[PDB]
Amino acid sequence: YLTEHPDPNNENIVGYNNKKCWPRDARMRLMKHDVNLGRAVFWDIKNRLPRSVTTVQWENSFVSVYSKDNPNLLFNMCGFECRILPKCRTSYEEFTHKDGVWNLQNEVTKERTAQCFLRVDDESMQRFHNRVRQILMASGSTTFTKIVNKWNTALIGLMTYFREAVVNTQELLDLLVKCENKIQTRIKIGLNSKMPSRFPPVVFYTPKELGGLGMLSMGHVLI
Amino acid sequence: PTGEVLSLVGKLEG
Amino acid sequence: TYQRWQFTLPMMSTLYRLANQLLTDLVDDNYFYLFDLKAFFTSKALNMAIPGGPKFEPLVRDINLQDEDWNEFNDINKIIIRQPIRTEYKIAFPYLYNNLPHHVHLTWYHTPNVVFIKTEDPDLPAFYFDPLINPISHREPLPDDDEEFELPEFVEPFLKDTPLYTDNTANGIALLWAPRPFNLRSGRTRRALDIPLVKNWYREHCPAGQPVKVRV
Amino acid sequence: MEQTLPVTVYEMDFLADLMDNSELIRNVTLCGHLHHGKTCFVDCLIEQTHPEIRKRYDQDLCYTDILFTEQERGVGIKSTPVTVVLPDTKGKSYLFNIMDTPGHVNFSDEVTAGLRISDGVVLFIDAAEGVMLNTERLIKHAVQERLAVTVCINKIDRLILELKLPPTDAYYKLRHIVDEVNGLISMYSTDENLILSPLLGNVCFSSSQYSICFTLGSFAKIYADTFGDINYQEFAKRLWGDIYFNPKTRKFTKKAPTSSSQRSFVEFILEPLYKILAQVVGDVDTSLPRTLDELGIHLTKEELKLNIRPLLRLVCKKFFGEFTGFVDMCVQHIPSPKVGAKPKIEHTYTGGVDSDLGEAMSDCDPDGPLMCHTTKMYSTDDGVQFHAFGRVLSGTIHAGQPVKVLGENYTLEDEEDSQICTVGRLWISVARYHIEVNRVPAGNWVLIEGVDQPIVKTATITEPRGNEEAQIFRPLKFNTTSVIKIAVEPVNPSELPKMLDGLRKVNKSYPSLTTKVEESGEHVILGTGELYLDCVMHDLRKMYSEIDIKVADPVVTFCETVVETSSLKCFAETPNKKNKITMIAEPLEKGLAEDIENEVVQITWNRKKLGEFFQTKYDWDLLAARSIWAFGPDATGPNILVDDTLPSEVDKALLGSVKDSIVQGFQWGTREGPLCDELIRNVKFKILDAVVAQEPLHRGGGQIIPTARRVVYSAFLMATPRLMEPYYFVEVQAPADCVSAVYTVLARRRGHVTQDAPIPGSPLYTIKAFIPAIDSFGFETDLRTHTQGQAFSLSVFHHWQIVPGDPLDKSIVIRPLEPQPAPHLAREFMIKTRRRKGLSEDVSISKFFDDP
Amino acid sequence: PKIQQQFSDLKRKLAEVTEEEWLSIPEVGD
Amino acid sequence: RRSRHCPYLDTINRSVLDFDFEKLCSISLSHINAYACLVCGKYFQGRGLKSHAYIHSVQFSHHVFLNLHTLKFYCLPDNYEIIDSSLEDITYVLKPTFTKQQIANLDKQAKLSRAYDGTTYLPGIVGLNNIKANDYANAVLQALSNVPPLRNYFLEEDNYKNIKRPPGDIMFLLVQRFGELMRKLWNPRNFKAHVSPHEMLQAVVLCSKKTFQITKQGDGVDFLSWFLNALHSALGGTKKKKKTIVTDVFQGSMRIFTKKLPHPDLPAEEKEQLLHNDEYQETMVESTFMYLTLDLPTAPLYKDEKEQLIIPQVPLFNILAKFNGITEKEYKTYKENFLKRFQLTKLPPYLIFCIKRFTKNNFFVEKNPTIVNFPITNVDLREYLSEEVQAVHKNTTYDLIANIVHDGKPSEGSYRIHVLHHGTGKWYELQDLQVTDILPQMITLSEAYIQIWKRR
Ligand SMILES: Nc1nc2c(ncn2[C@@H]2O[C@H](COP(=O)(O)OP(=O)(O)OP(=O)(O)O)[C@@H](O)[C@H]2O)c(=O)[nH]1
Ligand SMILES: [Mg+2]
Ligand SMILES: [Zn+2]
Repeated sequence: YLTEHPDPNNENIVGYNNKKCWPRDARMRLMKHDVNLGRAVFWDIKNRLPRSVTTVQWENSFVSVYSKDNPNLLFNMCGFECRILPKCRTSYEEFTHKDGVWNLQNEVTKERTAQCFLRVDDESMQRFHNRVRQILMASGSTTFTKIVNKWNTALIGLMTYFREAVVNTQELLDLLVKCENKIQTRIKIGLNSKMPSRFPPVVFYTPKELGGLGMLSMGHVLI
Repeated sequence: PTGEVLSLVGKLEG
Repeated sequence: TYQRWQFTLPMMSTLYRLANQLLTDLVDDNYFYLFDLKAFFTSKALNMAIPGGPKFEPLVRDINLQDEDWNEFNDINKIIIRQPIRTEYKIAFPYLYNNLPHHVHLTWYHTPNVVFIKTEDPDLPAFYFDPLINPISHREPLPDDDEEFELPEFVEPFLKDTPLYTDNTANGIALLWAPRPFNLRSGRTRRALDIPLVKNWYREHCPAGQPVKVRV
Repeated sequence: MEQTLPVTVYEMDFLADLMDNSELIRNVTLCGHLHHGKTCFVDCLIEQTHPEIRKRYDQDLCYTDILFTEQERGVGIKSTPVTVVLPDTKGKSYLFNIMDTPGHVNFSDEVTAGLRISDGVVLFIDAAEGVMLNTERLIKHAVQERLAVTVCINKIDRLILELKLPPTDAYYKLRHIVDEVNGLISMYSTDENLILSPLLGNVCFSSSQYSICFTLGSFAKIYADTFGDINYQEFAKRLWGDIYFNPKTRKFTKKAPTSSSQRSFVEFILEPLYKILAQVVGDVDTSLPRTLDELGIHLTKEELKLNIRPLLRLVCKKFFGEFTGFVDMCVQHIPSPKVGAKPKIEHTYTGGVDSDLGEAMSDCDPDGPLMCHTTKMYSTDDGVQFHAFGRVLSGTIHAGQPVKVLGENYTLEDEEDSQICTVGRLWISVARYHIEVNRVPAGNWVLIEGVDQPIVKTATITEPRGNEEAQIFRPLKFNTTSVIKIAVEPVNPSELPKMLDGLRKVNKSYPSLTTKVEESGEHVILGTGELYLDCVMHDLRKMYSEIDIKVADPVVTFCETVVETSSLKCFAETPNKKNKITMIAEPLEKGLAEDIENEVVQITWNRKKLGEFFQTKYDWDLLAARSIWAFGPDATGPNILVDDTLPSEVDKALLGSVKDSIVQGFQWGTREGPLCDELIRNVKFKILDAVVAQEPLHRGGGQIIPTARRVVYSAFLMATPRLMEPYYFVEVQAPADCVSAVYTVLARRRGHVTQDAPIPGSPLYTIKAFIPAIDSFGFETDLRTHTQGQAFSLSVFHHWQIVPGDPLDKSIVIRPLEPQPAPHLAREFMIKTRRRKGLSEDVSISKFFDDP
Repeated sequence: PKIQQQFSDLKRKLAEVTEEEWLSIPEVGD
Repeated sequence: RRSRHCPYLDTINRSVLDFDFEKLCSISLSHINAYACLVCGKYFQGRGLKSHAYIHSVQFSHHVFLNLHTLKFYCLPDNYEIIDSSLEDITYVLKPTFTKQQIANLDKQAKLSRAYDGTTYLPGIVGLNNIKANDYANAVLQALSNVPPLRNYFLEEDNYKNIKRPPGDIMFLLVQRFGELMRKLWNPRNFKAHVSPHEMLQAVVLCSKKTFQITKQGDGVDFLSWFLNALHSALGGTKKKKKTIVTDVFQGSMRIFTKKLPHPDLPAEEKEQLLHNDEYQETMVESTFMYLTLDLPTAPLYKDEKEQLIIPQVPLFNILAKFNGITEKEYKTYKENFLKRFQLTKLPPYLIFCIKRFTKNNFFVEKNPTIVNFPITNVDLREYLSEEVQAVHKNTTYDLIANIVHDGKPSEGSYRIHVLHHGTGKWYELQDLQVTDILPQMITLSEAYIQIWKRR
């Protein structure tokens, strides 16, 4: 790779895509050797595909290297954000049961060898936020029941797809509560032009068949 | 005790 | 019109004595090391707070140190840690400790100590070996007295008749180090609005053992 | 020429005419402690010679300290040369090449660079502080560099306006300062011919703020002008030094009359000065007009309305006039330099005075060979092109004349560090303006354009097609050692070449800077101190390269040594499987490293004298004393190489055949070191056996040198190794109160207070202490802020000491970001510096053996 | 620049056209 | 004496030697006495005991070095010169030198050369590495190459090496590094089929003062104009030497006939009265041009029945109509309008067209997508000249030899260059590092941005 595309300034670190969502010591560590290896692997793969049929851009791709310097292996798949950490490598610690941590264990000797930490893709979080924004704008003259039905369907889909990742992602919980508050405020503004103080939650959370809106909750609401 | 909904963060211990 | 004034040294000394209570009796700016407007400018531009200093919003969008991705350069396995590099060090040497020092101001380095001996007792002679001065532990191709060198009759020291020190010598010497405007002897006239009395009070460090509200 | 120059008392044509006559040229260096008046004295001389340039009333013009960093910080950062024509008290004009040097202790490299090309030293001593750290160090350096020295006691007005001491006690303070200086000179110099005393003219009294400067001779001359019948020379001979005046007989005596008469100094010099200052400052409106009338000083009403300080400056200027005492000092007590040429060649030139060129230069005539020597490199404000500043020891530099430039590594045998260049223009550098000339004869200072490319730090400029037996002047020997180390990288890796250019330019600009590239591709800069490195970084980031640069955290450079003899005698063999070496390592005796470093012993010595010293001083047997081979990485290094090989086991001729190769291997091994790839200090390597192959193509070259280094490494590793930390010597000048605070701050950083004393004649104290260099970071700001700015400290490298822990210990465990306790600082320092250097994780005592 | 400043050239050229064409302009109805 | 018998010569490997970058010691950054190790391809300081090269030799067992400035080999640590004829190719690649017969026969080379690795190529038809955003500079430099007179001038260092330059002159880096790059490109015995413009572009950014960086791509025409002007100025020694090689090759002379329009919003009486004012009368402001600026007609803004493809098209001669003594362009500066006529007076041997694609409308920069339909092998510019100049001019038929094309949007653009390979007559499309073979008939279907034509 370096004979093909010589790099005298070690410029190979400028454009290296990284997973910002993880902490600094969990992200990839842009060491010289690992950076060069990742770029070389991407170059080798790109060479095989003719550019008349299809392309493989670097900006939209991501190549993660696990080696003597990097102890984590990262990848994004199907909207999840997975980071695999070996037990032998930079763990040195006992582990209790957290929601978002899968305990990957060897299949023949049945021994805990690695842990996979899950998070929700920033793209998926933005998609959910935009869906909520669409609900709010398109509400217009629509009914409170229909608004709450849309919110319920969106929340159910998100929470049944990203089951543990939602609990593991701290940003997603804050986003969820902010969006739920937005929906509640929309209903209240529809009720009256002046926002109230200490609005009762029974109206929102009473089941539909019992006269209420049957709103689903994913926050800490104290009655 | 306002009717606002609060983030679960830090309230999943139990 | 009451636009300009020119006083006399005894007047100026008496006014200084009367104003004494409003003045800190500081003869140097060594006190304000890392506590003057330039140090504050540097701390603002770097978005850092001197322990006793103010605290502003980041002038630029602060670099989150959770953002850089652990290059070979900033590897933490290579760094030897002895003392935590405090904010004061970065203000003191803005170019040796900061990356991207932008709109940073260099601070005046040391100035020689002004060893001034304030005269407590007026009755004493102006020039007097004060106890504060450490004693000098006493202990040369001179010519021979037999030599015929004779001074003429006219010759005597330049100002023999004039007294060494007068009644208003210590006062003038003190005025030489009195703070502004007490070091002047002429100038213009300002406005009562334009004269602040406690600006030098809050420009100083806060007195020790004070409540949090006054500290803030 | 014909360039535009400021209005001046003298004339450039007369300056050029003087330049030819080498008997009226005085090369002087103004040196001293920080903030002791050098720059303002030079400013005032410039004002005397340039009636248009004037110092601001409330702000002090410098006319040196030209740099923006200098102006902002208030501390001089770079030495500045000024060439002027100053009159003598007799009225005879001379040419003065005055190199004003910085006072801060970090920038002593500038002072050494100025000394190399100066012939005399003027030491500025503050009248209130007295003798301080840099004054002591500079006296040592000047006497060791073999320069005539004279002293100017500055800021004598502090004794009158700040301490307000009585005349007699002010006289006592001045006498004590003189005694201190004489004591230091005697301590650092065997010869007693250099005694400083105002009677002789070696000491002057000055107050640069208020434009006063005089010697006994000049103040007797003022008396002579006022009354015409005195011989001011005899008057001056009698003034100072326990000589009491009898007015009834009009005669001076060594015996005090009346038991209350003051010395003639107090009666005639000091007291009227007290009176003038007191009358100007305290009674400006009552009797000042009468006193000035008595003095004959008439000042205009516009002037006498000034505030007290400007009025004082004006009145004292009018009373005293020019700085003729300084000129008298320098003219009398500093070589011509026709006279001073011979010691200069004896000390600096590598070919020795006895050489034919040594004689040709010690003659110092314009019509001879060209032997310029350039020590400084001054950068144009744009920062692109440099100009070499140096002195002309022989011949004449002509603009446009091709020259041959020799770098520091040139030798008469290795003729590849030379290069032919062409000089474009010549300048006579006044501080803020450069006079362009067509030529410069021997015995002068000159700025040369177009010869910067083939040189880095120091160079010698000769003529091509001649002086075939030309050798380089010795490279500068520096007063200290650059220890602090930082790493530098650019922010955008696309702009690396700009950073490289900046690094080269700063290397040229700062004489003692060392820039290098480690094995891991890290660019490292070595500097003396934190202010030094801050200025370096500012210049790099703003003046030379205009990019953004990241700087790593400061760290020091450690050394490696042993504390006991090797457990077993180690050995190795060449890849050829011949040429076997066998060595042992042990620690040296106390002080031997100091002797070797300070040149108390030289390998160039005849083996007779060398063995004489080794046998008489350090209790060695002459057998070993005459078996020395090398002195560490350099000709003067703190590690020794002896060959214990008895004549019965090894053919001495055969061993001498590969002596050079083994010496090269030894020097390389000592230079690098196995523990962390850093200098090895205070170790005796003893060649116990050497089986040498028969044929030269089987020995020498790429066989012995690697084997030699490997054996050295194995022996050192077998001997119990330790790391050595640099140690800084700190001197704090605090009030009588804050001594306890100084104690506390120092104790917080592994400090150790050696002493604490009062400053005689002043209300302050000096606290001398030892600090570890690695802990010294931020110490001065800690002190100043904790004490509220009343305590100030200056630190300088003193000696190497063993780090408390044991480095080669694998039991210890280190966390990445914790301050470790003492018992394993050695292990931490070794492992982390190994990581920095990019070596393996750990080193094993068997790594470099031939067995594993 | 300003809009009428931009259209000055086309306005000047528009000056040329004849009254016979001026009243013969069709209408978008087609 | 042991020279010609060094046993370590087999250690060399030409797969790591890359002489395309700065020549400084890799440990001390000094430019003085640089030696390249031929076993690893790294630069150190030169020769002698305790030197970096010596210590590297004894440390790594790499026992063969080359003096980068002297072209002499040495074997360390026992430093003796090495003399062996099989090493001449390394020196040639380090510093190519073209003899007069070689430059005379440079164009008549119908046989492909082969690099050290198994790659065939042709001198001049060689790719230029692509740093982040460099394609515009690559294309411009490739076009400037293939110009026999300029190329031949720059292939001999002696031509421009002796000219004077003021002391603080950085604008000679351009000329000398351009000579170096030209020699590297036209080297017939390279070690690889591609070259790195890193040094040339560093000099370009330095001299342009951060204009024309390499992390951001600028306008090809602006870069070409600035480069040509800089080369002319730099080759003009301590003055404006009126005739450099750039002027001899590219610069022609035109005659501009400017007529200040009286005013648009005035009555006819005043408008026609102002004609006699002489201020609104035709002038002659004859000047010189490095390159002609051709302006495409505005896009149709509506599709039509013919040429159903939404792509418009123009003949070459319609846009060459301007620069004949008849047509009149309309210049419009504030408060003033001008009718400008043009008349070519001196035609240069190598003529440059710079067709104006990108234009800033009221809001953004728009790329004109019109395609110029032009012949490649023959064009007669005789008519566009005055009869007073036609007699002087003997040959006026031009042939296209270089064509720089821009693709994509104005922001995310890219550049490629069609070059005619002399000796043969084959047309090659060079993108930054890819060399395709383009048929002669497909050049005219692209959005020709810049063009260079040869007079025959
Ligand atoms: N009281 C008094 N102060 C002086 C006198 N001369 C200089 N100073 C002060 O001493 C301080 C030191 O300034 P300089 O003398 O210009 O600095 P320097 O001597 O070049 O020392 P460096 O900054 O290290 O180069 C200045 O702030 C002056 O105000 C003097 O004669 N009397
Ligand atoms: Mg100074
Ligand atoms: Zn190598």
